[PDB]
Amino acid sequence: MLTIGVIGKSVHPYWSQVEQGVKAAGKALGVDTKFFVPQKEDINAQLQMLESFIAEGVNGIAIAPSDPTAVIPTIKKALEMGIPVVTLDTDSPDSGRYVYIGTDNYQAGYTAGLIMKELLGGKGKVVIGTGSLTAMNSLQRIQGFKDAIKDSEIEIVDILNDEEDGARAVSLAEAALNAHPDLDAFFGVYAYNGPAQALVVKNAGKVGKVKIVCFDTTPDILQYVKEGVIQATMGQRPYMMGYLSVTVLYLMNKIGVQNTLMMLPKVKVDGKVDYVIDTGVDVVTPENLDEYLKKMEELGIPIKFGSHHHHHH
Ligand SMILES: OC[C@H]1O[C@@H](O)[C@H](O)[C@@H](O)[C@@H]1O
Repeated sequence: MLTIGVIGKSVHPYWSQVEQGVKAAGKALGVDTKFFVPQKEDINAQLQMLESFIAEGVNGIAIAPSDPTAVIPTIKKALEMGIPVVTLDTDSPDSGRYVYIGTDNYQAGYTAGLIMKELLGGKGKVVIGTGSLTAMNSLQRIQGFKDAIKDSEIEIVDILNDEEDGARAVSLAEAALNAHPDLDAFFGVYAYNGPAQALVVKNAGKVGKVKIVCFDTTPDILQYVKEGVIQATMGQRPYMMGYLSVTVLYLMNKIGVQNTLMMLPKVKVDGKVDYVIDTGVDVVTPENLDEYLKKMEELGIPIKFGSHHHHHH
């Protein structure tokens, strides 16, 4: 059979959720799969694995580039070798990759900022925590958030980059609350940030006093949402990113690139035709959590939190 390789950005449970989609699609379509993440943000590790996949003669590659520019030459080389390439989770739109499969990161951040604006009444101080200052998804989320709060009196008083290191996400957030005792809110951009901010807020006895709006729906985040430490999180569909990345690359092998692209959503921004699978976003709050868990279970998306139903056939 064919082999399809997938490269993500860090060891976080988020990437395990992606990997479970990769595995599921591998079984469903009968294709071997390979998955790699470095421990934290590490463009050279990604680049090295990319080169390995090409040298192994894989039939397709999906990559979540920590730096959109740095990966362009190696993606070009894969394409020259006849290896189709797609991105997932975060993009490199000038690379030659055929499809981006992931969240509308700009719109998700914009939604987060509208939520923050309402939560704070259009006023107060926010600290941002993120794990990249180069990955487009982070840049887009932060820009969306800023654009959405622009008209209000809200001020961003720090943007802190942990480079996808959870210990560092914790220490930076802790330092921020100590530096800013009048902090009104944290915004968490990557999966590490919400729960790190939640831990710090809870440790400081500021639950509900310092609001948290964040990203993702890993079990640690969901538990803080349940407890009311996190008021809202922008849930992605990592399982679907992994699953549909394998599916697209599989099709590009079986029916070809052109035929596959004709099946997908086509977009055209600034006159440039491109192909994008929006895996969607779910705003998750304490008030809609049970409904969220219901939604994911019925969508067939595994969530290792809360109750589960089994139908006996
Ligand atoms: O930090 C863990 C992960 O957080 C997610 O929110 C992002 O989409 C990923 O790009 C990142 O690697």
